Amino acid sequence: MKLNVDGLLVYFPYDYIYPEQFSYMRELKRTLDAKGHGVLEMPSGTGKTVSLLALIMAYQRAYPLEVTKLIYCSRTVPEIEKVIEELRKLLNFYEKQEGEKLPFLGLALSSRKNLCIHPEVTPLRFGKDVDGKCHSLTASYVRAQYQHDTSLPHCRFYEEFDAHGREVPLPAGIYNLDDLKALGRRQGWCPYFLARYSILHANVVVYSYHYLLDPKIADLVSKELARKAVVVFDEAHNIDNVCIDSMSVNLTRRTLDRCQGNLETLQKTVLRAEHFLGFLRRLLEYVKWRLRVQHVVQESPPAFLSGLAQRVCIQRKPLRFCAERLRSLLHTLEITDLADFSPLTLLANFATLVSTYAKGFTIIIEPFDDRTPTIANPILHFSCMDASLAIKPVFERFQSVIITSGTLSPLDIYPKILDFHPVTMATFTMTLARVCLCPMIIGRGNDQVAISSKFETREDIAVIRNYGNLLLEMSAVVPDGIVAFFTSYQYMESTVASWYEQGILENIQRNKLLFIETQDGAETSVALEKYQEACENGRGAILLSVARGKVSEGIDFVHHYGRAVIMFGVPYVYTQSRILKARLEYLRDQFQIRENDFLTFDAMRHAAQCVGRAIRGKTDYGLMVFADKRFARGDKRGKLPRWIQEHLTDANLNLTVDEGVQVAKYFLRQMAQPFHR
Amino acid sequence: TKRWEGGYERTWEILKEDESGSLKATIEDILFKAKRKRVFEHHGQVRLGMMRHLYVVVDGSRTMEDQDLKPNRLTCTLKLLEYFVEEYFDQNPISQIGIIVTKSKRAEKLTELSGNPRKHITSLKKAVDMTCHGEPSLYNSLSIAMQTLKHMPGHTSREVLIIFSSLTTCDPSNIYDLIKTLKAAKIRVSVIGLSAEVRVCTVLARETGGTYHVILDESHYKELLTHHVSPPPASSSSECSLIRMGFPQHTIASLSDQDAKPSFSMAHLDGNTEPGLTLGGYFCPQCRAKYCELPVECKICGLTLVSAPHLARSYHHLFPLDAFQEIPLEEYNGERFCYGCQGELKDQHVYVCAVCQNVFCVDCDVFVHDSLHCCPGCIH
DNA sequence: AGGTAGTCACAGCTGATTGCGCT
DNA sequence: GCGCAATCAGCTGTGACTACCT
Ligand code: SF4
Ligand SMILES: [Zn+2]
Ligand SMILES: [Zn+2]
Ligand SMILES: [Zn+2]
Repeated sequence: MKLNVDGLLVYFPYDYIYPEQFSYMRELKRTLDAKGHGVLEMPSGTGKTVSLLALIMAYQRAYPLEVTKLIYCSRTVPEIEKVIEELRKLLNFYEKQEGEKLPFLGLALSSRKNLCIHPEVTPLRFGKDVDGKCHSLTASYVRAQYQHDTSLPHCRFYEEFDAHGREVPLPAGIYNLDDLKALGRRQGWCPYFLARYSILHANVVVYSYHYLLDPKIADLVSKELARKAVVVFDEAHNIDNVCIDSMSVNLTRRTLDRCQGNLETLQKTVLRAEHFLGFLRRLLEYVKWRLRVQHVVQESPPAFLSGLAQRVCIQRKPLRFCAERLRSLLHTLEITDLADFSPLTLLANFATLVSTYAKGFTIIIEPFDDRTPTIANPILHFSCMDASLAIKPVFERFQSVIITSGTLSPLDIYPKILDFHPVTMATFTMTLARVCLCPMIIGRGNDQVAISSKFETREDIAVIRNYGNLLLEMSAVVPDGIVAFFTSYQYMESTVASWYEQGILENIQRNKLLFIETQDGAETSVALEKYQEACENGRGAILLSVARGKVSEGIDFVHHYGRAVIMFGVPYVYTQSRILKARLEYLRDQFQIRENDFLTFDAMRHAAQCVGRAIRGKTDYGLMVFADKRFARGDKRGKLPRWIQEHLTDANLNLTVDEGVQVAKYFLRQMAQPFHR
Repeated sequence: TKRWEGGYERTWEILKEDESGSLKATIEDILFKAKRKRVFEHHGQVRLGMMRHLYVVVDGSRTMEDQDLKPNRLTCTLKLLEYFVEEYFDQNPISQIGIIVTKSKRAEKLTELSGNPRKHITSLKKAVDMTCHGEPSLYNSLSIAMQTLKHMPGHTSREVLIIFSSLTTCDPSNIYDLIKTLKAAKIRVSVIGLSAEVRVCTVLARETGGTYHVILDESHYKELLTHHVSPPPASSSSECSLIRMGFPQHTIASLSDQDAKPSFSMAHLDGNTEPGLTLGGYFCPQCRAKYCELPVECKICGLTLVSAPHLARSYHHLFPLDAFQEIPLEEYNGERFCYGCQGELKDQHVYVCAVCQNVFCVDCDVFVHDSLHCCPGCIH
């Protein structure tokens, strides 16, 4: 309906508005009037997007000059499509409640693989070759030679769009990615090119994080779109982590082998300007020198270029001209396809980065590999350490950047992890007619022995027996599926092997089916499918996985799937690889971040992220248990999101297994009753 | 604003005086206001009914050993099932109850589908001391119930009640195909769980048109069973439903007469105990078979033996008694003696029937509308 | 010739100290 | 070495028992 905020009226598709949504709208309006950044935290995956879009539309209607462009960067494609359809529903509601259209355009952006119409490039599953084939089919030289009408296979969507799609605009009508593809195929135009031509004359547009955090494409996709713009990174509780992936690269034997294989072909094509032809030839030997050197670790981000200029005597300046070479020299060479050429581009980017960005980075070499530690595997990592570098460009170009997700419990660490000036410090806890979740921390077992997953007690028989007993007698009270998370794959497999050795895993087997998540994508998908089908009927199942796995965030356990989520010990990231410790030292000497505090923050963030996916929707309910006495400590409970703290009473913070089972039984029995709206 | 934040209610303002002593008369009206506190309907709900072939499925897994309900789930469940059977046969004259027990991934038909109340109670009492082993199998019990109820006539309402204690079931085949088959067969399935809500039970109840409930405590268990006691509503006229049933007269045998022939009861002959060799009992109108209990379907000729008063007890719902016209005593010009109780009419209001135009006091009107269900004047 | 501030028991609270835990 | 939880000191409420002046 029409919500009347202190200076505006906003239409909302749903007549009923929860108090949390109203408070969130008030806070967001306050932030927009404050013309500053901020961070938000909500406990509901759904209902946030509709409120955000409604308030954005209301603010644009009230202040067209203050806000011109809106960005809703998300994590993956399902989020993009669901927010697109939510925006479509909002626009339909506005049209049905008002009666006249408005000149608002909404489009979704993705990779060229997602948005393409050629049947000769869709079937392949090479994300690094679609762009190369697209560039080969249509480019500046293609347009130049189209004047003579050369008889060669090439894309023709642009050859029609440039003469027919650059004149007619799209003032109204929000289009989804499939809608854009349909429009392009019916008009004979490329969806990507029309999207590029239409972002300038557009109201809202959504895409993924990689189009803003990666500087190589953010500038091209957003340079002078809007000085005064609003961007939001929903579900970005691990944003800093992916920020590291923005400026982290790895080198292996395959990359250098591919480079040495393709440089011969490049030289053969050339002999059919010289400032880089001879420059590139001797670049590989300097980095292959470390291959023959058997050393543990070398750290010299500033002195690496010094070693480069001592071994080969090259100035630092021409490295800065490598990047501009990519758009200049390569287009003269007429590369048939970017395949067997990506390692050269990534090496050039790495050289440019180390020449330019070396103040808050670190070069690491690791002679270690999984199950083949020291045979042949020197891995070079230009690992990033400060998340501010990946976040400065968006903070200096936008006015009200908002970071929101389902788990942002410490609001004082993000503003100091990366350069930020929050003005919000706001948390929201969902409320319903009844308590939909019953978090509890189970400490010592029936033997009055702690079940903490300490490194010195990982192989202890007593804690393994207690975990097995908890999983057994818990599986008989909560039906249709339990999702259990372990610290790591090694610990998980050792624990299940120990359970198999004893006559305890068989007892769990007859209650629920046991499913194990592995690194294989197809195996994980089929295991998830069989778990879902087993939970559909009354058989019930247990899904055992790891907190730091692709299955932790790739799926959401909707109601009746995973009524119970079990955390076996505090999930702590491994301190090896000399990657975590470098970040700890950088945070200590730069941001004055305690190492123990950061480790606890990361562990509790992962635990909350993997435990908060059991509550999707108001009608949904679930159980959340932590099988570690360390969770009972205040410094770790304080790291849980506010919407879980108030439901975690002090009565059950160190209760044993039997009382936890009784609490679970009582909660499920009282939650099985019908409720109202 | 709020309702209680306005003006304070003064309930004592109702009483008034005009002659310094009239208050008594006012309280007399209060006494007249005291009566007629009912809606003149002992039930006030469903005015008809339909025959039911109900099957009760009882879990026999280890979960029945839980002590949530003292002493354990099985004992309280069987006690409440005996109560439910008694009440169900009390409120349904021509219905039938079958009992299936699920145990060790198998289903055993503990009692055949019949209308005898005593047999089911004895079977439950025998099953009180059963051994709980294995895990329940909803698929087998539902398959057996569907197989037995498939051939029942369409006019009968086919119902299956499942008391699911364990939270897990073993299905030898896909259960959703069985659910679709039940939906095509028009079978109502209702589940009353004990521990927590299960997805399969909810889906089954939703698709088959039944109701799924979860027990909070023993009182809630009894309330759910009582709710299941009530027959489902039936259409005004559905089909050609008629059933051939006899009415055995309870002829006892006395040695004074020469027609005293002792005979063993057919039902008692099937028991392990020595059959009762009584003087007489109920004789089948078709084959003159002797029975001791009613209503019991005849084993020989297949005829159903039903007691006429049980059927006739529900006839007042077919012909409800119309409310009498309330008339003040002053406005009625006639005799001032009640037609029913012969008492003098002194109340402010006199009720007159619309048919026989007889006068009944408040007590007689309430008695006729509540218990008698027939106007004494209209009888003549 | 007849009645209330100390005193005792058993609980509560808050204001510090004060030994215990460490991927 | 730091941080969280266990512990005690001091004050107070509640109810009842007891030793010197109108
Ligand atoms: S120009 Fe567009 S349609 Fe043609 S290959 Fe590239 S992405 Fe596909
Ligand atoms: Zn007979
Ligand atoms: Zn009378
Ligand atoms: Zn009458």
